[PDB]
Amino acid sequence: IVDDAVIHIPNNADVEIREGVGIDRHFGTAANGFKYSRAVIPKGSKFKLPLTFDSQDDGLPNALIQLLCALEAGDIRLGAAKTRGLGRIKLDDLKLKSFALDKPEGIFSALLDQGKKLDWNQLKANVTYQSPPYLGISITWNPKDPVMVKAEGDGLAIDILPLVSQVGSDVRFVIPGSSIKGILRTQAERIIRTICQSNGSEKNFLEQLRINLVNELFGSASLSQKQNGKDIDLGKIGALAVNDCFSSLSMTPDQWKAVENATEMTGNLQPALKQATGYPNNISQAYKVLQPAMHVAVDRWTGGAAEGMLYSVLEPIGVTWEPIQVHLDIARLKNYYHGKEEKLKPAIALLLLVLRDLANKKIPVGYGTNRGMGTITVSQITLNGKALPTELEPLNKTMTCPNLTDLDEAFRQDLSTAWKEWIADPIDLCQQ
Amino acid sequence: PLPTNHPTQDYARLIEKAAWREAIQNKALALASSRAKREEILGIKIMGKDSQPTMTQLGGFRSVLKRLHSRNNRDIVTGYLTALEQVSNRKEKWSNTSQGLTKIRNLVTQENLIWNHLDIDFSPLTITQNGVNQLKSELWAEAVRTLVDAIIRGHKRDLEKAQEN
RNA sequence: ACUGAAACUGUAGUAGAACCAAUCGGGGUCGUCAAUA
RNA sequence: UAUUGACGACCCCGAUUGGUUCUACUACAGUUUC
Ligand SMILES: [Mg+2]
Ligand SMILES: [Mg+2]
Repeated sequence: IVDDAVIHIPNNADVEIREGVGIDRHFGTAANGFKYSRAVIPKGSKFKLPLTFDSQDDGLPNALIQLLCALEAGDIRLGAAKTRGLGRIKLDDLKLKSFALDKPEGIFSALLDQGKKLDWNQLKANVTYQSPPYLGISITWNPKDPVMVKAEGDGLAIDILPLVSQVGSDVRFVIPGSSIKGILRTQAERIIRTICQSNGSEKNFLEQLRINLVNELFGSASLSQKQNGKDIDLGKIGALAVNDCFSSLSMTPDQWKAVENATEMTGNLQPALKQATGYPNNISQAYKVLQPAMHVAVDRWTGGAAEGMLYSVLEPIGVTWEPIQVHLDIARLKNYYHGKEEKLKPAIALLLLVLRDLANKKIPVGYGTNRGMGTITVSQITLNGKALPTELEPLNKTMTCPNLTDLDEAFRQDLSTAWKEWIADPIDLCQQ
Repeated sequence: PLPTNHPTQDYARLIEKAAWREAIQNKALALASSRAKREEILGIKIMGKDSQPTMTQLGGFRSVLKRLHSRNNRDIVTGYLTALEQVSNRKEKWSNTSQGLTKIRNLVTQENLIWNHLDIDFSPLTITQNGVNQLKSELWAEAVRTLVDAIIRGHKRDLEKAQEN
């Protein structure tokens, strides 16, 4: 039995709105109609685990013990957008109360005594937690040009401000997993379409997205089709999920509200940024973290500046960022391929080619990528899979060469072979 | 009505807000459907293929109105309008509207005005004594956001028709 | 020339899959203004 | 007919997409009384 549980949002925190856009794969710009926004419960919100179990046998089912171990491990995701940042939950303070409802001493305990405590650690000792196959990818990176995602709307002293999110007591700058997923997907598709020389220009955006291997890695929209008199769904969830990436720097919620509500770039903005950057008495260090920039459009006949075309950006030139977490669900792919681990190698080959470009500055991130922002240096990719099949076991590695040369040449040469064999015939690899 | 001391008065209040919210949403849909009303309420209008102001100017205002959670946030929206009104090129973007910047200033700063435009008979929608005055003060900011949201949507999807001629 | 009794509208089902808050813009630069005697 | 005589800053964001597509109920129990 699972009850409803009310969510208690942290103190002063409130429901956040996340903006979303779909970027046309041909023009590189927002697709028409593909603008949306999502309310989200902020990170660190709590709710009660409300389970009851009515045992007809003695003891407790081991699968139900594995479930509680999985919750404590944080392996369960809840709600929407699970591949695009949202939904991870972890259990704390697990408590087990047993009522022996089969007996008078137990039935009155249910009515009066509030039950018999069990030590969870004693059950937690009698089982080995079997985590399913996955490949965790941790990319360690720093911004080479200021990296930001733009806030939802224009500011006062500063028009373009970074997106931030609540993370408990403090706000942090955030790059949503939606944004990191979307840049990775775009490069993955460009690689596939390049190999096939398949043009993207005549397709609308929902058809542009729908191409081979990426349909399994990044996932596809639900879409019923009577494909062969048989009726089939084209939709499948992404086997690849991405987390929101937060800044190492943090500010109290009011400290950032002082930045959002500054009105003079040389006036009351300067105290606010000195506060938030952590150099309340040293602006020349404050502006090595967040630096206001001014821009003009210059009229082509007169010079000077075009009437009205003056704007400013709060560039997070020096915000340091935590390592990006990508989680690849090897079990979910292997289910799509009806078990055949031979079929993983083209999908794994694609993913490693995407990561090769990320480390070679070929995938810029966030706002203004063509306009002085968004280029990242990758220092290290750590590949850490659990229960990988033995022929993929060489993935468990920490890589620092951008060109993957830290993966075994025999393994890189094996992946290249399965990849080349797919290039020679790019079938729908999950078609049994 | 329920007496003010009545124990279920807290539960009745949950039911009323639900009946009010849906009434406001439905009425806001109807009022956006007609171009004379969008012009009455916000001054916005369509002139040939052109939109007054541009949809970008409506979108900019709307993004600020998202911050109007409470009456004490009306400082935020009136602050935006004064800064707009102070920049000559931006103020003139809203010329050829029917007084649009004053109409927005009024809608946000006159607490009675949203309810007169919605013009809903709330008597069938309330059961708590003193419910009408309380719910009006509580739902004010939400009604303003709902009506402005509806009007701009209805405007844009009529603009698409004049565009596509 | 006698009220039928007894009986949970319940059981199983994740509002979810796909979706980049994004595209463009040198913090730039020279002659105007007033009308008469 | 062609003189009179020296001052002065400006722009402050602009345009646009604002939801799109799929699933819309599916299995049942239809009277019970060894
Ligand atoms: Mg300004
Ligand atoms: Mg500006």
